[PDB]
Order: sequence, then structure tokens, then C-alpha cells
Amino acid sequence: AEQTEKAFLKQPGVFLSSKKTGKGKRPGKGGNRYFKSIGLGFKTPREATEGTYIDKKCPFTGNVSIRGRILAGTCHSAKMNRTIIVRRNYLHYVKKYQRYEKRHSNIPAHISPCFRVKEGDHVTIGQCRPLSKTVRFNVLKVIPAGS
Amino acid sequence: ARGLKKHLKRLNAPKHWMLDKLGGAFAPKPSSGPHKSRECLPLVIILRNRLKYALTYREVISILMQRQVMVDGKVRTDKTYPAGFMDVVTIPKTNESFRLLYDTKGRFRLHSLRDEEAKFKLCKVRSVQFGQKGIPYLNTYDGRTIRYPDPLIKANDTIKLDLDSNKIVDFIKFDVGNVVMVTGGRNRGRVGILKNREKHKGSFETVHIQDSQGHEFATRLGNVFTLGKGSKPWVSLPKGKGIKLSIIEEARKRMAAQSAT
Amino acid sequence: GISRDSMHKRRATGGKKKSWRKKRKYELGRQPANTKISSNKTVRRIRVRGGNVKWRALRLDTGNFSWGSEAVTRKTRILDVVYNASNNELVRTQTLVKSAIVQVDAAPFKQWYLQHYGIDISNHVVRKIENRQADRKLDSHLEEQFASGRLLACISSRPGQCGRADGYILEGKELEFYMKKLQK
Amino acid sequence: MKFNIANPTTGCQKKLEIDDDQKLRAFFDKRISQEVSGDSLGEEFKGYVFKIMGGCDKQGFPMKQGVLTPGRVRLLLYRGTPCFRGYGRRNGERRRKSVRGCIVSPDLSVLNLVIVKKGENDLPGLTDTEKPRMRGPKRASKIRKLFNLSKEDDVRKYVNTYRRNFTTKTGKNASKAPKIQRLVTPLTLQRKRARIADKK
RNA sequence: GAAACUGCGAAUGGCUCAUUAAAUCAGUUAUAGUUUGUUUGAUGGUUACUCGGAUAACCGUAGUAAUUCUAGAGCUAAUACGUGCACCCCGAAAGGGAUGCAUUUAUUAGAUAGCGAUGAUUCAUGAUAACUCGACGGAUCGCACGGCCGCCGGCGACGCAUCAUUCAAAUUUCUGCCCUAUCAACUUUCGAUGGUAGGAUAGUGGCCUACCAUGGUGGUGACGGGUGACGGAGAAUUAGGGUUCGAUUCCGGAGAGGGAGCCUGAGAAACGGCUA
Ligand SMILES: [K+]
Ligand SMILES: [K+]
Ligand SMILES: [K+]
Ligand SMILES: [K+]
Ligand SMILES: [K+]
Ligand SMILES: [K+]
Ligand SMILES: [K+]
Ligand SMILES: [Mg+2]
Ligand SMILES: [Mg+2]
Ligand SMILES: [Mg+2]
Ligand SMILES: [Mg+2]
Ligand SMILES: [Mg+2]
Ligand SMILES: [Mg+2]
Ligand SMILES: [Mg+2]
Ligand SMILES: [Mg+2]
Ligand SMILES: [Mg+2]
Ligand SMILES: [Mg+2]
Ligand SMILES: [Mg+2]
Ligand SMILES: [Mg+2]
Ligand SMILES: [Mg+2]
Ligand SMILES: [Mg+2]
Ligand SMILES: [Mg+2]
Ligand SMILES: [Mg+2]
Ligand SMILES: [Mg+2]
Ligand SMILES: [Mg+2]
Ligand SMILES: [Mg+2]
Ligand SMILES: [Mg+2]
Repeated sequence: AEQTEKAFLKQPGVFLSSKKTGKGKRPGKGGNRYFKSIGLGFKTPREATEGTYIDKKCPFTGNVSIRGRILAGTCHSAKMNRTIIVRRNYLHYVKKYQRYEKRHSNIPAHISPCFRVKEGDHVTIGQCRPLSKTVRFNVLKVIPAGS
Repeated sequence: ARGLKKHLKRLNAPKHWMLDKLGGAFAPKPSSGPHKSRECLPLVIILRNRLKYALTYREVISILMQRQVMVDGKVRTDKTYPAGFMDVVTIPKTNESFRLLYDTKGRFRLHSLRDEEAKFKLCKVRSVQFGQKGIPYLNTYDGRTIRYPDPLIKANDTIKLDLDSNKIVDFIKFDVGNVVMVTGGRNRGRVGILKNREKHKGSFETVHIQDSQGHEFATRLGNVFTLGKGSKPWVSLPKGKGIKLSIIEEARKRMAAQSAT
Repeated sequence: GISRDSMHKRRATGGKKKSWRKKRKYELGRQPANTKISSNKTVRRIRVRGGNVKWRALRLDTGNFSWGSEAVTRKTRILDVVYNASNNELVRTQTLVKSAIVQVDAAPFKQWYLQHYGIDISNHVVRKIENRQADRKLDSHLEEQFASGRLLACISSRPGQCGRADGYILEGKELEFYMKKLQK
Repeated sequence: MKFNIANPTTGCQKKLEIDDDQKLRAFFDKRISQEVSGDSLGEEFKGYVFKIMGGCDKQGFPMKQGVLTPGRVRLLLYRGTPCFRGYGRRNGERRRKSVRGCIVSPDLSVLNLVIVKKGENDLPGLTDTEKPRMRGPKRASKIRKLFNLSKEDDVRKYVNTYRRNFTTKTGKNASKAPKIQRLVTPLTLQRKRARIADKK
């Protein structure tokens, strides 16, 4: 199961030992798995509404809100645990020569288990509160490379 | 800094105060109050620079310490009290009463009022939410809190506030077709009819306003202030009536004035 | 003193950060409470930013614990720390921290259970007690530990912050998870 | 070594200078707040008991209670505590100052003594005349306690007892009495009624 | 009305440019990630005709070469200090428990398309079970005197608590900086990158600890070195493009001989504050 840490992982506020049943109640009530919509026109993946993973940094089932800048880029590194490096490619204008030069920036981003990603896939990231020393973004959508 | 700044350098003061740059090193630092320091007119500016009743900083203190000036019906003795948009300033000895409104060039104008019209003001609703004990309340953009508001009132609406009963007399819902004034930005002081509302999820909402002469300008929702339902404002406007003239048109009037005057 | 600034850290690239200012008071830390289980209760009052107050518990012996399924909360004595997911050294030192698994006295909950269900683990009174006994269900794992007089509980408060050690009684799959960690 | 002898019951005080080491052996090794018999201090002090309150060393540094040494140490003191007056200094400001220990030793330059029990012959200028208190009670409850007044008995009629009369160099007559504090008057009851009225 | 206690302020201003090269800083964001004396608005339950003990000024014994260095004794105040009137459960439906506000935890409601808001929150807020050894819920002051037959009552001042507001800070998103490769690899045992659980913090965060994973950056120049490098608004010269400068009065940052540490406080790692 998802219980792989030393502590028991669960969603905060979802009581799992209630005598009554959760049939007919909203998410997060009656022991039902909690999930939410982040707004801005983004859809909640089926893997997050019907999954069993526990991720307090997940934008759909965790305790983090999306607000600020929405960016897009390509998955550059997917070797960390639930974190990827997103490469953003842009052109910098060199004024004196009236021409452009290619630049890039690597943006660390948290990716919830509901998303599948590989190097080269296109990802959309939304800003959230600091999740670690460098992570300030959460993956909101993944488009497989060549699609 | 290790805390709060108590001084305002004269060149850093808001431009709409129209302070001369060589008048001194400092400008009046607006006190905390209902309006923001960048969107207000301290009483010292009003009494000395606009009305000329006081000739110096010292004389403004004498006037206020005699309890001769009232803002929104209450006596104020703070020289840097931040009087702002729609505030009613009353001076019983001179029998005068003004409303702070923007002229079409974006500067505060002391619009003389009649004794009857000086008994109320307009306020923009900031938000409506439940307070302690589940009691609903609304707060405005002039720092006021009203409990038990009408359930129909929502954010960005305008309420007519009676300065005697201190109660909501009537309100205007924020909707397309009403007459509004711009209270911030490039178009500050312009009056028109709200024609459209463009919402952008997560971003600022833009509102397209059309002047009475067909001139259309946009601005942010935060800079709009509904003045009346339909096309007639609930308050008296200055002579320009929020009509912004081009520099060419303004020069045309000035030329004609010299010929006649 | 203890500081929470990032100036002493390496950059994400790995390069060093040359110091450009001294430590600020608004980024300070403080010594940990290291709350222990002891009958000599001691909570010291700490003045924090804004003139507000924090309560730092050095020693505690009782806590306010809630039986979630029964929706009953009682003050009870803390008996022992049995498991800690962060550091096993906090178990043998009997340190009270949030999310630590502890054993609490079962006596206060037994009294409520007898007063509520009329069971050990006045005409109108017996009318309702039997009525409540129809929908009475007690987990076998939860009942087995009432005989010993101790209930496994999880601390949900932060004793070093609020000065208290409150929690809830373990039950369901959470109880199964931790009792398997203690089965050695 | 000098001695500052004070008589709390009488309000009088006097300085005594003694140079006989054999007579000072009674005080040496004593600590603050400990009592010393005046028999060996002299003949006129027979039957007198003195309490050691403190003193200053030959460099003027004061003795501090609790410093269980005969020498000088440096302590970080708070304002207003003994050995650190801290006048004109910031609130919360601490200072490191030199303080002599609490154990009496020949290194002291003066000792402050309090007569806790008088002997046979009354000392001249210490137990002969009683100096009156400069000021009488000012709080209402203390005036009633002083004169054993009751709840119904008026208190403002007794402050005239210790009213101070005198003549000014430029005038002829002048009397002064204290203002009674915590005195229940019609105005105080009016304030209480108004405060309750506001709540309703 | 001196003095003195109490209160507040002294964290602004002024000065300077040493350190500092994605850092400061600029435009642009975010706080649903926090604190905020004051101002302004609103809001605070159904011995008491008023408690207690101290202390200053003052008074008078002083010490030391000496300092807003200092000891002892006698007095007396408070808006100082310490106190204190001030629906649910059990149940022989009597009686009892809890019953303000705040604090801490848990259960529960917060719909639908009686029932509020958002682009978005188990959010605002409600109810319930308990919890805390809670600087909270006025032992204060001025002026004016009136109306009822002792009762009632006016206009102010100051103060406590909560929310909103204002004044702000802290942290923070995106993009942007001079020369140097005779600097090509750098980071990671002792945090480097990320994960889980805690601790600490006003609060987010390897900020710190335990455990786990092996990541993170780099010819689109990392890392290192140089700067007689604070950044910007701007300044000089300019057909156009450009070159050079920007210590200095506006804004931001930083420092107070060098480091470090800290008290007081709403606010300082303060220096015309303290400790080394
Ligand atoms: K600052
Ligand atoms: K201060
Ligand atoms: K910026
Ligand atoms: K820059
Ligand atoms: K934190
Ligand atoms: K972590
Ligand atoms: K203060
Ligand atoms: Mg300054
Ligand atoms: Mg927003
Ligand atoms: Mg009094
Ligand atoms: Mg003073
Ligand atoms: Mg360098
Ligand atoms: Mg950057
Ligand atoms: Mg809630
Ligand atoms: Mg954490
Ligand atoms: Mg570690
Ligand atoms: Mg430069
Ligand atoms: Mg330099
Ligand atoms: Mg410069
Ligand atoms: Mg220089
Ligand atoms: Mg200069
Ligand atoms: Mg400057
Ligand atoms: Mg500094
Ligand atoms: Mg120097
Ligand atoms: Mg310093
Ligand atoms: Mg100096
Ligand atoms: Mg200074």
C-alpha cells in the first residue's frame, strides 16, 4: 500500500474510524477521500480523485493552493522523488545588435503521483508557496512528447 | 529601516497635491486613517494650500485645535488626517461644506455642497463576510464596518451612508449600465457609463467605460466607483462633470476666453 | 543566536554566498523545548514577536485526549512514549512531540463507557441505555487494550509551542499500522 | 572602620568611628542580615543588639547580599536593584559593576547597623528623642485604620488632626493637608452608574 | 507649580558607501505563508458606598581620588505593582454539571442548482466534547450640574480585548548586470538536490534534527577569479545607432573601529543601548 514511511500517512481532517458510512457525502467527509478543483480551467485528473496515494503537496488532494504565475516548459529531469526540473526556453533581446539570443531557466517543480512524466514531455506548472529550498511550483498538466 | 518611517520628503509626496518643490525639504506625512496615504488629502493641505484659511503650518493647528473642522460629521484635530474621496468636510463658522471629488485632471477638488446634500456620502463595498457569532458584516474602502447589511449587498457595490444615523440608506449594485467615476490611474476623475466587464481568472478584471461624448476608456475594477443607478449620479459633480477634454480642445477654450475676457 | 536565514546556505548551483549583512532579529530561532513526561509539570511563558505569547512545556504528565469514534474527549494521564517516527532516541528519552505514539490511562474512558452504554470493559435511564446499545460496536483491537488499562494515542498538539500534550485514541488501520511496528 | 547606626523605632541615626581591632572582632566573619551584640563594641552599648544591613569597602563599592565571598566580584546587574541605581538609563539595560561580597572583613570602610533591641542605658542622640514622621497617611483606608474609624465614620474630618501649619518668609500663614485617595464620593458613584448604563 | 513616580518617544531623521555580481536593485508578482504600537470603523455575556503591601521626590547617616558611582535609616501617592465584587450532558421532569472571551485538540455542519465568499481552500462562520493553573472581561480622571423622590442621569479623557482598516515589514514569482577560460567542471562525511516525520519561527522553507533517496548546476559559461563594484531614478556627449559615467540631497539596501551576543520593546540583532 501507500504506507511506506515510518509514520502512518493520511489526509488531515478525514476521519477513517467513523461508525456511520460515507456513502452520499462530499469528498473529505464521512471518511471519503478528499480532493478539490484548483480553478483556472484546469481539470482534476482521475488518478487523483480515485487514487490512494498521500501527498500533502499535491495540488488536487494536498494542502497547497495555486496562485501567482502559470508557466510552461519541458521536463528536463525526472530523477528526484516527486520533483522534476522544468526547462523553460525563451529569447533574450540584445538591444545593440537588434537581434535575439537563446536563453533558458531550470525551474524545480513538485509533481504529484497522479501525473506520469518523462524527460521531453511538455508540462504546465502553477506557482505555490515554497515547498522546499528551491521548489515554488506544482505540475498542473502533462502532455507526452510526440502528442 | 528598523521600523516605521515618520517623514515624507517633499519630492516623494503625491503629485496631485501640487506642492512646490522649493517650498521645503518635507511634505505632510499623512496619518493612518480611513484612506490610503497616496489617495488622500491631509487637512493641512486643504486648510492652507486649497482654502487659504491658514498661512502656515502653525495656523492650521490653531484652526483644528479650536474644533472648527469636521470630517464625515465628526470633529478632527489631527493636522495630517487623511481625508479622501467622497469625504464631507464641514466648517460651521464659515457655513461651508465640501465634498472631496476628483477633477478631470486627477486632482482633488473641494466641491461646495448645499446644507441638505452634506448629510450623506457614498462608500464602495470592499467585502461581505460573517463575523463573530455568525453575524454578517461588510467593510468599505473608507475603513468603515457595517453590521447586519442588506443581504443583497455584495462586493464592489456602492452604499449611501447617512452621516447622522450612520446607517445604509440605499445601495447600488455594480452592473453594466450605471454611471461610474474613475478613482485611480491615468483616467482618474473621468465619469462615464460602465459598458462592459472583462473577467480574467486569477488576474485583474477590466471594465470598459464610455464617456457621455462617446470616448471609451478602460481601467481596473479597483479604480471604479459607482455614482448612481442608470445614468444619473446620486451626488453633485463639478463643472467638468468628468468630461476630459483634449489639450487641443482645452487650448481652444483658453484662446476664446482671452477674446471675451 | 539560532537563525533561520538562507545566507549561510549554498546556492542551488552549489556556489557559496558571500555575507552582505548581519543576522536579523526577525529571522531568529530558539532552543527546542524537549518536553518530557514527568509529574513535575513545568511550562514557561515566552514573549514572541508582536508581544504575543508562546507556552514552552518542559515537563507534562496529563493531556486532553479524544476518542474519535465515540466523539468523547477526556483529560487523562500520559503513561509512556512507545513509538516515534522521527527518531527512536526520542522514545527512550520519553520526549513529548507532535505525532508521537503514547499510552494513556484508560480509566476516564471506561467511566464514560459504563455511564453511556451501561457496559464494563432509574426507569427512564434504562430506557435510553438499552436504546443506545443497539448501535454499539467496539473494535476488538481497541477492546483488548482496555483490560490492561492503557490506550495507544497519538499526540496532535505541539507541546513546545502551545505548552499542552493533546491527542486522539488510535483506531482503525492507523492502530493496526502502529501496533505492527511495536510487535517485536 | 566607621559605623552608621540607625534606630528605626526612633528615626535617629549617628555615625560611630572605631579603630580598636579587638573590638571589631565581633563583626568580622559576619554576613548581611546577621545580628551582632554591642557588648564588646563598647561600654555604653551594653545590652544592645545590632543587625548588619550593608557597607562599603575602601574603594566605595557596596556589599551585595548573597555574594558568599569577602572579596570583590563583577556582576551583571539590573536597574533598580541594590548596587545598580541606573538613573537615566534605558529600560532593560543591564550593567556590569563591581560589588563587595556580603561577608564582613577588615577591608570594609563603613558598616550600616540597625538597632534591633536596645540595652540598659539609652544612647545619646539615638534613643533619647523621637523624630516625627514628615507625612501622614494619604489613602482613605489607611486613615481609617490609623484612627480605628468605622464604615459610617467620616474620614475627611480626621485628616485635620495632622494638618501642617507654618508661616512663609514672604507671607504670614499657610496650612497644607493631603488629598485623600480612594475616597468614595458622589462623583465616584456617578461614574460607576454611567459605566453600568453603557453596558445596558 | 519645581522635583519625582508613571506614560510615551528615542527603531524616524542625519551620515557614509566598507562588504556585496542573480546578491543588492529595477519593473512585475504572490502571502490561500505571516506579524503589525498607532489612526479610523465596528464589537465585548443572563469590601464593592471601592481591597492590599511597597517605593520615589522629600528627609538624614554615609562611603569613594572618582562618574546621572553607590550603601543603610525615617515618611507618603497612583491609570506604578499585587489582588479581587465584576443550547448540550447527567438525572430521583425536580436537582446538578458545563455555560463570557481567548487558549489547545478531536468529532461535526458549511447543501443543492434556512444555508455567505473565492479562479481555487475540509475557507468565513456554526454546533458539540473537553482542555488551560489565561498579564482578558475599567477598584482610573476632567467638566457640568440636572431630573425624580436616597434613586436616576450629560458631555469628555485615558485604558483592556476581538475583527476589519490604515501605517508597514518579512519572505516571495518572472525577466534583466561589467571584465576574465593563462578559471571546465562544481556541489554532497560536517545539507549538497529532493522525500517522510518532527523541532524552531510571526509564519513558508534543509531554516534545523532523525531517517531515506542520489540527486542539483554547467560552452545558453556553472564554479572560481578581478572590480580604484552599493543598485536604480538618472549624468555627459549624442544625425541615427552608440560610448562613457552614476560616492553624493529622491527610492531601495547596507554599516556605525573589527567580529559576535543580547535586553527592552508593536517595531532593533539598535550602537548619540548593553555584554564579551
Ligand atoms: K527592514
Ligand atoms: K520606544
Ligand atoms: K523587484
Ligand atoms: K541589477
Ligand atoms: K517556518
Ligand atoms: K523536508
Ligand atoms: K513601545
Ligand atoms: Mg534612517
Ligand atoms: Mg488574486
Ligand atoms: Mg484617585
Ligand atoms: Mg521618567
Ligand atoms: Mg565576483
Ligand atoms: Mg532572480
Ligand atoms: Mg473552518
Ligand atoms: Mg516540515
Ligand atoms: Mg540529517
Ligand atoms: Mg557602478
Ligand atoms: Mg567598494
Ligand atoms: Mg548612487
Ligand atoms: Mg569608493
Ligand atoms: Mg557628503
Ligand atoms: Mg539614501
Ligand atoms: Mg543597523
Ligand atoms: Mg572611523
Ligand atoms: Mg551593533
Ligand atoms: Mg556618534
Ligand atoms: Mg543612530
